[PDB]
Amino acid sequence: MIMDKENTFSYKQAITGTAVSTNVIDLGVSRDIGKGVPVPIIIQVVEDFADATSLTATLQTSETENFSSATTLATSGAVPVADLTAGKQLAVQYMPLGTQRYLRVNYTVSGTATAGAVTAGVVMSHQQN
Amino acid sequence: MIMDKENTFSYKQAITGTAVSTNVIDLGVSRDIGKGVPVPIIIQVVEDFADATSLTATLQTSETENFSSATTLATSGAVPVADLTAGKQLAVQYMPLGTQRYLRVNYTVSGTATAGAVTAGVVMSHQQN
Amino acid sequence: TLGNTYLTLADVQKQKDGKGNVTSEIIEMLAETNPILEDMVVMECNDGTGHLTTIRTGLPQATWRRLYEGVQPAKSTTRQIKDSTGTLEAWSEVDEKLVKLSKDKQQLMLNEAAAFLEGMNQTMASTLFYGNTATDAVKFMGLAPRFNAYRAARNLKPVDTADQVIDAGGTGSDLTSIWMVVWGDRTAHGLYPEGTSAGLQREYLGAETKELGDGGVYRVVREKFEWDLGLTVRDFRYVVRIANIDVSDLQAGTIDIYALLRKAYYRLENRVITGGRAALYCNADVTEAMDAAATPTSSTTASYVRLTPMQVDGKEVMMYRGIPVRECDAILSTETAVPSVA
Amino acid sequence: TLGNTYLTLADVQKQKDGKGNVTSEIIEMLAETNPILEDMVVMECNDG
Repeated sequence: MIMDKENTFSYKQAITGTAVSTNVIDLGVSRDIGKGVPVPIIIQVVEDFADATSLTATLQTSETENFSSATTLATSGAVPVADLTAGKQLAVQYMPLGTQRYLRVNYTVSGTATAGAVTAGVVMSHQQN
Repeated sequence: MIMDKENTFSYKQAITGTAVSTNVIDLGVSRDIGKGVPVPIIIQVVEDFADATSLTATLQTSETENFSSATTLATSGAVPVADLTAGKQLAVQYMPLGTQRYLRVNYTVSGTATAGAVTAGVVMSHQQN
Repeated sequence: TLGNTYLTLADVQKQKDGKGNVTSEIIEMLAETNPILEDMVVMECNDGTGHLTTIRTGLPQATWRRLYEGVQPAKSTTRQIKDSTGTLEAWSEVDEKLVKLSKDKQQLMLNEAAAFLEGMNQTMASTLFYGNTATDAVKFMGLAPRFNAYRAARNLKPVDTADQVIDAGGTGSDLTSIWMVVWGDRTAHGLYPEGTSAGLQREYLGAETKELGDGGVYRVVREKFEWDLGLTVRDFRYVVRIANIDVSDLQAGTIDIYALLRKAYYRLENRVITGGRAALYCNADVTEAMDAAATPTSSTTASYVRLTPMQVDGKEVMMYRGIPVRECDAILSTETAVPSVA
Repeated sequence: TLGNTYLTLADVQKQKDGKGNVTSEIIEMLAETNPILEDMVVMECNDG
């Protein structure tokens, strides 16, 4: 993979607590980029989770820097910690449709965590097996 | 949309009342699809709907021909009644990862409508606009 | 329990004449004029997975650089939208012995070929003008479903698909629309899928065998007609639509057809500057209204045209503003009430 | 945050056809016509 810096939501972000993503990719124009030729994305969990219980991994999109009202484009559900190992993908392969203005990832966690990290972001080409 | 029989979940299937896809795909062996080359699918509503509260078109897979081991590859979610309109792509643009021997489409509707139809399957080139 | 599978004795007989030969003249009262099938451009889809188009949806915002000050670079923010094809195909087995028996082989086969060709042309035009995959799955996308929403309070030039539809009245069952499609390469064209031959195809397969399910066997001859295309309006800037035309009011003249037409050709905003071949499609009823407005009888209230005594007949409307107005038997006068985009 | 400043990878993916080559024919859909800059007369200030 040749995943790069700019269009990347989080780089090895712990989000051990109930945090959110840091690099909110913002686009001035509502391109809704998923249309036509696809764009691969990952929300692959990069390092294991110790004492969490659920890792709802929404892909909230909104129309303001601060996500006053956000819209969900991909939610992984209440994934139990038994699967939050390295390489555990948490959404669809390619870019979804409906990216209105802004894009930030939520990390609602049931309870806190003592370990856990992710590398959500856009990738030039997926890695499989 | 260049649909095709022998690779179609359901052709013009009516949705009214809880039911599954009329046709269940069978890929010979339990090998994978979503990986590698993208495979577009459209579980899309064709004809409008009625008093039914919601709809839950999920892409269930199972190793057995009859689906006793349910496995959600991708879910439409509880789409509200208002958005059950023609042309609504209810699930992911591309085929999710982890295809088993067989795949089905499960329609779980909150209540029963007097109208509603879906044509779901894999297309040669998903047509935008 | 049925006999309409193929051509039979009765059909060829009724296709004959009193002389005793297959006629070279069948009056096609179901024939139609379908000009859009002749004014369209067809180019191969050699882009893979259906033809793709690259809209530009933003441009940099340069800065006045006072000396010794830095300028932060920006980028061209593009966007993509792809299109797909859709195939039509018809077949005909005519019991090779039967066509052998009828004296005029070529004339009979030509009659059937013309019948199939005209029917498929009608279907092509109808779905080119109204085919909406969002309700029929397999078909391609026509110009109507891509525009079925109008900007109520139009904004000047934020050109969106809802910014190219002018509405006036409608809201009944007499609604119809008028079209303005620029037929050019980077305007709109017909995609035949890669490898697929261009345009309405025809394959005289010749003699076959037609093995039955009970051991029966007899020769047949099969002629196959195939056609697939997609219209792929690459820049909706080159297309504008006027919808909700109340046919009742249109003939009664309550609605001003020419005011709407002038609101077009300016929302069109193209071929007034640059572009390629243009056209204007509307059924017979609309052109009748335009000719009425050109040479008015006791037409409602006002027409602002004076005529001479000899200038009371009126020609056909023909080229409007230099755009050849073509009449097409596909724009139905029973359209759907195109709604406001709100 | 951001992602709007430099030419990111997503845009490059968007600017190519399915064959894997960069698109020669890009629909502008935002170009404007302004002949003020065309018919205007301009000459060097050539003074203090």
